[PDB]
Amino acid sequence: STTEELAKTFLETFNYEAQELSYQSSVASWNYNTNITEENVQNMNNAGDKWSAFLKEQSTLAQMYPLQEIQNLTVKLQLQALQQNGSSVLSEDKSKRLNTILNTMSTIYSTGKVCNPDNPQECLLLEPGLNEIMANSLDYNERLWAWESWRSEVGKQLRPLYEEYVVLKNEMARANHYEDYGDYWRGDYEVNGVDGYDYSRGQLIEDVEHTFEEIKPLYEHLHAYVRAKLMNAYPSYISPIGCLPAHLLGDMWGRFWTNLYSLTVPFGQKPNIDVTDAMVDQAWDAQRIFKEAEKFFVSVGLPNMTQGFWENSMLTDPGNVQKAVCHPTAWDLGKGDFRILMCTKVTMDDFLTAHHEMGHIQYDMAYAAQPFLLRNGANEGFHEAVGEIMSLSAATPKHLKSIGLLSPDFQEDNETEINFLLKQALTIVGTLPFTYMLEKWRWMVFKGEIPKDQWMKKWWEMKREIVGVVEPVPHDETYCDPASLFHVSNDYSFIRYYTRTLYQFQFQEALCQAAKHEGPLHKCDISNSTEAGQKLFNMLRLGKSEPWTLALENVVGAKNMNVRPLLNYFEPLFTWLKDQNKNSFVGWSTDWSPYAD
Amino acid sequence: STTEELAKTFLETFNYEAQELSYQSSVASWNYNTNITEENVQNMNNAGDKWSAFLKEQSTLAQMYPLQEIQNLTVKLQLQALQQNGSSVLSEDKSKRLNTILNTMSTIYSTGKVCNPDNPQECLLLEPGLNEIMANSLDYNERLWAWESWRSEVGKQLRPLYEEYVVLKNEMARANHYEDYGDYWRGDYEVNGVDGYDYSRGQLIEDVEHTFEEIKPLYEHLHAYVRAKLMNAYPSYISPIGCLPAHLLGDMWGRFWTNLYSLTVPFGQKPNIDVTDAMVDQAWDAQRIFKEAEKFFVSVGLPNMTQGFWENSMLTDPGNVQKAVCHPTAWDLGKGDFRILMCTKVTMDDFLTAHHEMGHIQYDMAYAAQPFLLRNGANEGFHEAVGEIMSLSAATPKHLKSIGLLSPDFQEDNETEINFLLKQALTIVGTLPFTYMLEKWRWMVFKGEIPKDQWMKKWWEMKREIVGVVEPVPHDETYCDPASLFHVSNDYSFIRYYTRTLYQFQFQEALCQAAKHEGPLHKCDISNSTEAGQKLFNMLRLGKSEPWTLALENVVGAKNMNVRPLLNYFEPLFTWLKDQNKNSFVGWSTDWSPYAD
Amino acid sequence: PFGEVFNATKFPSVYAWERKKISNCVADYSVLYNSTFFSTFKCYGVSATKLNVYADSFVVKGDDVRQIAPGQTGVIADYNYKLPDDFMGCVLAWNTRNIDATSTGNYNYKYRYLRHGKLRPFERDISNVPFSPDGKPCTPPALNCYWPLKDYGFYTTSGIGYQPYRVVVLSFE
Amino acid sequence: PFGEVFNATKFPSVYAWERKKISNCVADYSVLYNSTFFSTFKCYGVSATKLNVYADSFVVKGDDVRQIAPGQTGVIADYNYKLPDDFMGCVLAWNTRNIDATSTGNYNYKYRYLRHGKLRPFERDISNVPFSPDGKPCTPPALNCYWPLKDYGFYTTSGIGYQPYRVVVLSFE
Ligand SMILES: CC(=O)N[C@@H]1[C@@H](O)[C@H](O)[C@@H](CO)O[C@@H]1O
Ligand SMILES: CC(=O)N[C@@H]1[C@@H](O)[C@H](O)[C@@H](CO)O[C@@H]1O
Ligand SMILES: CC(=O)N[C@@H]1[C@@H](O)[C@H](O)[C@@H](CO)O[C@@H]1O
Ligand SMILES: CC(=O)N[C@@H]1[C@@H](O)[C@H](O)[C@@H](CO)O[C@@H]1O
Ligand SMILES: CC(=O)N[C@@H]1[C@@H](O)[C@H](O)[C@@H](CO)O[C@@H]1O
Ligand SMILES: CC(=O)N[C@@H]1[C@@H](O)[C@H](O)[C@@H](CO)O[C@H]1O
Ligand SMILES: [Cl-]
Ligand SMILES: [Cl-]
Ligand SMILES: [Zn+2]
Ligand SMILES: [Zn+2]
Repeated sequence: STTEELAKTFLETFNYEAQELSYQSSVASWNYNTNITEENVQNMNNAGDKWSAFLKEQSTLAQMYPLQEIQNLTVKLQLQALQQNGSSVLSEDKSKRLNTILNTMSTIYSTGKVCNPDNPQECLLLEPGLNEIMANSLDYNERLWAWESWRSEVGKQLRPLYEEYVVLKNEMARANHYEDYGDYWRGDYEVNGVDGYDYSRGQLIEDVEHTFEEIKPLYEHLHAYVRAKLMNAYPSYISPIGCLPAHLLGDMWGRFWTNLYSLTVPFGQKPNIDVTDAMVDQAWDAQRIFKEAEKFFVSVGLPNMTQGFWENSMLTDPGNVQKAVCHPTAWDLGKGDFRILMCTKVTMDDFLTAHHEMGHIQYDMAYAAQPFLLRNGANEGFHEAVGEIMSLSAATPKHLKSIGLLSPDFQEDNETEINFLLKQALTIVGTLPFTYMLEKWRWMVFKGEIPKDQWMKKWWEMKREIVGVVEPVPHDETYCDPASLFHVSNDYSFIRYYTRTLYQFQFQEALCQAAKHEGPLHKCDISNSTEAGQKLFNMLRLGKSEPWTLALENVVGAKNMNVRPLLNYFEPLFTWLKDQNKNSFVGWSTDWSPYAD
Repeated sequence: STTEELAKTFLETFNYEAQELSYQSSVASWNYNTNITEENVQNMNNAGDKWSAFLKEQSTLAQMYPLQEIQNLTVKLQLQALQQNGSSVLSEDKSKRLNTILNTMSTIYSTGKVCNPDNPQECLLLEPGLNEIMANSLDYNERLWAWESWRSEVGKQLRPLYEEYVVLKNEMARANHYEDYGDYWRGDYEVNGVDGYDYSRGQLIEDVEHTFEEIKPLYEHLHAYVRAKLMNAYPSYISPIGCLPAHLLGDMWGRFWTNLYSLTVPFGQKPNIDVTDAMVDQAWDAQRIFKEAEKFFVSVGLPNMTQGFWENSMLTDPGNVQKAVCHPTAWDLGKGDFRILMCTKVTMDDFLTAHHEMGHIQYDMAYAAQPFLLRNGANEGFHEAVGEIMSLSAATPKHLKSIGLLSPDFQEDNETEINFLLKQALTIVGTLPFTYMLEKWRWMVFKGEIPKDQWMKKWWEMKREIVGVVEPVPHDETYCDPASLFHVSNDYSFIRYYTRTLYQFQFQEALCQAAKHEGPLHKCDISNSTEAGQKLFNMLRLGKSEPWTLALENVVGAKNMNVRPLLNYFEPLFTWLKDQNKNSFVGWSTDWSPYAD
Repeated sequence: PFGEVFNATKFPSVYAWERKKISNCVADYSVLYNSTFFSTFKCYGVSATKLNVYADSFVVKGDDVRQIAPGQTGVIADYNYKLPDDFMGCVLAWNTRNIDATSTGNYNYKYRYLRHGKLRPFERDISNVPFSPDGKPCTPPALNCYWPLKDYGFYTTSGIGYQPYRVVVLSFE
Repeated sequence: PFGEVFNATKFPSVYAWERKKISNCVADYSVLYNSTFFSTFKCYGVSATKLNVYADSFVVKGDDVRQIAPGQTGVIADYNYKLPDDFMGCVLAWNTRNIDATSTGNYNYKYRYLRHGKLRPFERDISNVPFSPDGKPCTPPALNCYWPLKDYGFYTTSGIGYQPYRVVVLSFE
């Protein structure tokens, strides 16, 4: 028949074939990840290889269809997703070289290790060696050591590779009709044909940067506070008007200032929102953690966990004997088979984490109706965003009281609202500038705008200008610090984390609005809500099926990314901060350094 | 010295003297209205005669000042406010007859009593006897009785006097260079010399009728809906297409449909916005009610009541023994002496009233800065409007919770909201037509477009046509139903209620805008809003010193009044009505009647 | 002789469902009235006895059972087994994960996904000819040619709407 | 001999204010330090002691007390009692509703509302001549002729700024 009609039939045949290969592959991936056997790591490949090799075969066949000559959004969507020419647009030499790079970088990072200069006997791997230093050490020089070792070894190493990586990856992008690789990535946010719901690879940067402006005041203060705080922690090493020594930031990069809480706590007298002990004091097992989580979702209107979930999930470490990987993940294998892998400890951070993960699972369930190629979050940001909303409503003292882990006598006083909001901003708000800047550099580095002989001289041109952070020791183009951060030297889009962060704060607002919630936004608990779930399930049932703009509209009532709600969450902290900073300096001079000359 | 200079000293002499007589007059008037003794009724007159006699003395004396030959707006106003003629423009024989009428009428009304046809022992006085019947009886015939006896006895009586009242009062007006007494009253709204701020006595009618047209759609529905509802209440007595029987409107005239609530409530299963019972169940006294409203004003930035207020006001009927008039009034006796006179019942209707009354008192206070002759609302409508703005914020479910009359848990949803809106309409939207219609008939019976032999024939035409109300029994020209209402037979301008209701929402818009408020106007509560409080005061303190058009432009930004705001406050109820009425005839026939059947 | 249909060791694929003829028999249906071993049992006729019959057997995916009913959308009901509009008796199903699925993958069960026009109530198609959306012979590898028959893939760890269900459809005339 | 001033059974009207000379005395002033019985106590000088004076007595309206200080606007400070610009001691005032006010109305207290020119600091004027804004003799009935001295009218029910306040002004030299 037509070209449209011919296409339906192709996509159809594809689905049913993909479903079988895809499932076989997950089942493989999983078994390996729950049971690290050699025979398993063998099949984890086989199945993943057929899958990937079938994907190619299909993509290149899917190429024989003009989607421009197709007027049925749904079909266009899947067809075009499948029209993933990918690295197959390069010559066989490029494509193999590239994979070697992508791999080599991946390897170096995971395998990298630095050794004690005056005790070369013992070396540390980033995890958990260096990491635990960057997270716990109050020693300026020990912290400096790790920080500088890591970037000077496994950093300088990824430099050469990264340069070539950029070239090879750019050609790939150019050949597929993108301005650059940056343009490629920004692609994820694009929308064509719907009106008002249309969105462009350009209009990302535009929105991203505009949204970020209205974040400076909140951050500048957050900054201002922690600085004074850090001045006491490392007296003499910091300047009241200067940037923050990058190695004094809580982790190997300062991606999150989370670990600064210990020494930036507003009122160290106040006690606990940490039911870590309230759980242990109640003989809570991995079963209760999740059964509870289920109940949560059930309350707002969503379904039980499929019996499959209970029969198939791994919730507690099998210990030794049968060892496994421990990263918490939500598995959507296919053939309506969901499950979670999590080495469940009895931390509140895990009871919370249970929720974030099962958020995912519920999302995975909700869109199982959609055709195979549309089952996934509206964008990279949506899926994590839904994860967090859950984490959020459960962490409220109110919900904890509702459960009965928190003594139904706790007085939620004005000051406890602050230690909470600060421990929050330290993670949620801390990471925003950091995250923006990083993709600001990449984005520019992929448009030649940042010449090779200015890569590092430019990292920190923005590490100071944007983030308010400095290098404790100076770096020339021999270094490649950005590549010492996972996502960078592992080829992952990173802006995802900004839009995610932003998104979630609209979701929560719009849901606490519908959940009819009175007090401050951060005190909100969508449990026992229903009309809230409904408003949520409306965008959960689509995944990639409609433009995110619509999906997002379904829950908030607006077509775009809004920072306002994020700010509302932190408005009570912001006011306090401003007053705190009464006599401290707000802002930073770029020119100051912890090394001088 | 000049001519203007001579005037300055004259007015100063006036102030100091007037304040001394005006006060003794008010203190007399008070001691009477709170204690109807015979020695009291005496002095009430004396001081009130010395006052009015001194005013005359002064008026003719002011007459010797060319205000055309004066260029200081402030002075011109007061001088010319004093260049008044009143009823002194008539002859002695007329000016006594007139006062005798005005007194006879006033008396008849307050002393009227109907007695049970089949029981000439018991009799009831309008308040609280007839009134209670009209506000509570579900009995068609009992309500028919009251309604008809009142108009039959105390009505047929006022008839002659009113006819003569019309004459002598017309003369009074004409002799003062007015078209009729109607023109006289429409005088209040006039302004000359300012450009764009000028307003003519005719331009009222024009604006009023115009503005009113835009209310018809909304009122017709209200009508349509309460009709249906009333059909269930009074099965068989109403026509799906016919007007509403006057005796079934919740009070003695239908001035307000407020008491219809109990049997027209949209969602009875919801938790009642009539906190009347909540108040009763919580043992609230008159003290709590007033101390409660004071706190409200305090919260927006206004002052406590003068300790004098609390020692002098009469807040609960002394009962029998020492008898007093009950109409709720807000007294500005002078010499900074304020008080309220109200026989406070523990109703909600009365708690709202407390605020409207206390509203006046705040306005009285706010312009005690002004020279004696300028202490008064911008126009007649302003003072009532200020009262109502208060009455508005206080009656929202939001405020209700804040107070404690509504469960801290109360979940404000679209059904409660319609309940609250439907109620607010029964009062606010209900009077609009009633009041417009009343004043038209009156205005017409002044320009004498209505001859003595149709006086009623025409009134009921306008009830049927404008208000969609019909009389249950026929009324020949012996009847004088308009005078059955205090305001008429007690000689009071009435359009104020209409104009007042418009300003109400105009102010409310801009006050909530000033209070940085969320969404739907009807949901706004200006409590705790110094910003909003402050704004109102700035127009409050201007007394009559400003042309109402300007002062109204200071607050809302409008040379004139506008019906738009009102219409928005009611949009939800408008669109929800529109639906409900889908199975009803909307509108009426001037042809149906319960008697001509 | 009914327990020689539901209880038979193997079952057909929907594309080639088996009709068993049963005449001159007398059975109680009571063997069926009392059954929690039964996921579906919608009887588009009644639920009484006269001790007098057609028994069609086959296997479908969970979320495919929904189609073994009159007026149902398609794919399974469109191209494999199309119940009649009014005309009817009973549709019976039951999960068989342990029997017809394996943790490793069981793909013995087939079903037809492409065709030229829907089947008539009770029609059958055993054809197995490479398919082109516009008639014409077909010779894969060739493009726009597909084999009409596809494999189910009943893994035991899958979701309920992805587990094997044996279905028996009884008919009365 | 202070308790002989504030405690004097009666007090004068402002236009006719009373000056009492106090010399060759010793007083602790602490009779004045130790007082909440005192609504106004501004001392445009100090608040210590040298055990050493002129007391000025008179009555005014609440809202008129704000004029018993230097640099003040008018009417009372203009035509009755003008305090000297810098030159100053203390100004003391206290509410007297129960004493100089009556529910029936109390008008004994006078004040000059008209005049030809401001008083100098500590000036006085007991005059009572019909006033006209352009000099010229006066004889009311006649128009534009007013009597300078008007009555206060102190009612017990009135607002605070309309209640009587006895005021004593101490001066040093
Ligand atoms: C919007 C539209 O064109 N309708 C259909 C859609 O309902 C269906 O799911 C799809 C499957 O091929 O085909 C078309 O897209
Ligand atoms: C300078 C001038 O002419 N202004 C005066 C003002 O002082 C006074 O308060 C008012 C009453 O006479 O009139 C004018 O507004
Ligand atoms: C100063 C003011 O206007 N507020 C006070 C308030 O502080 C006080 O506690 C209350 C008790 O009488 O009365 C007043 O409302
Ligand atoms: C309108 C309203 O809710 N009033 C609140 C009251 O609830 C609260 O106790 C007080 C303390 O912050 O502030 C406000 O006056
Ligand atoms: C009407 C009059 O007397 N004028 C007043 C004057 O008393 C006052 O001092 C000034 C500001 O303080 O405003 C006016 O000009
Ligand atoms: C056979 C076919 O492709 N048509 C279906 C149609 O029955 C359904 O109502 C709608 C949404 O699912 O569109 C198609 O999926
Ligand atoms: Cl870095
Ligand atoms: Cl009437
Ligand atoms: Zn996750
Ligand atoms: Zn009023």
